[PDB]
Amino acid sequence: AIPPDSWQPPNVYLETSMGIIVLELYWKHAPKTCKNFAELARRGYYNGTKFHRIIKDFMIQGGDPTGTGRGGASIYGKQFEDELHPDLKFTGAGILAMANAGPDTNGSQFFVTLAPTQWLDGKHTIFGRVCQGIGMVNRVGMVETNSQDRPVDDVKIIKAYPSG
Amino acid sequence: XLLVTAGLVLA
Ligand code: NA
Repeated sequence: AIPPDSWQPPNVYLETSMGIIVLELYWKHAPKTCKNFAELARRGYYNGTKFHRIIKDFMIQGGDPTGTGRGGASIYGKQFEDELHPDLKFTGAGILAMANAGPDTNGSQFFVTLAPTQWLDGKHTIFGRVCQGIGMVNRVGMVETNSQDRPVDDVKIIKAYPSG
Repeated sequence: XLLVTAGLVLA
């Protein structure tokens, strides 16, 4: 069924165990990706999940309800296409983008960058950024991780939701 | 290394 294109909540909030992150979405550049992320949030799909992979000065990765890094699914019934733009580049911290497993394999997993990551340009859909809470994101990026880059203490998304 | 994958994580 998928929400109508008219539904464009400007924000998605992540209430994490370390505080709230306010994301703002790039609806014009990445309409399908924004719809997916906002709708999964609205459904509660991300509630009680964790950032399963964090690498200092790189990014924080989450969005897999199994927590394995292997799972997650979109609202489209299949993995969906990239929405790439040369003029949206990984120029700094706070950028919201899709994790994937190759071209046009978007599901539910996403990441927020901790620094510039331009080697990812053209390979991951950029679909928003942090408007408020970058200080939190910066701190989350520093958490101790194991040899698999999994945080040793869970960093949970307690709740996620779009603007009402 | 520095990827953000989903299934086969690389160095
Ligand atoms: Na449409």
